[PDB]
Amino acid sequence: AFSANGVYTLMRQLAQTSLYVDNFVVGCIPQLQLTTRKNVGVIKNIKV
Amino acid sequence: TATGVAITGSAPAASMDATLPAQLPISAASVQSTFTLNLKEIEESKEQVT
Repeated sequence: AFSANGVYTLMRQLAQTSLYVDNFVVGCIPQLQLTTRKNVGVIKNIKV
Repeated sequence: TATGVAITGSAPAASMDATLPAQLPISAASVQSTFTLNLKEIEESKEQVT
């Protein structure tokens, strides 16, 4: 897997069934962390 | 078989051309012939034949 802007993504060209049917794929694997729920503030539901 | 389908095709069925045997038997029969000639008649046949 390469490193497109700090996010690790993996190519893996898939299998072949017909004669002209290449059909690639691509994908990644995320997770987000929010330690120390002290510094966080929200002002939910503004008129907008 | 070489059929025509598409170019977004579906890879058609198998072909497997075949060979066959012939087997031509020989070892049964024969063509023969016999004589059955005596021993006295071959001695007088050097006399009464010109």
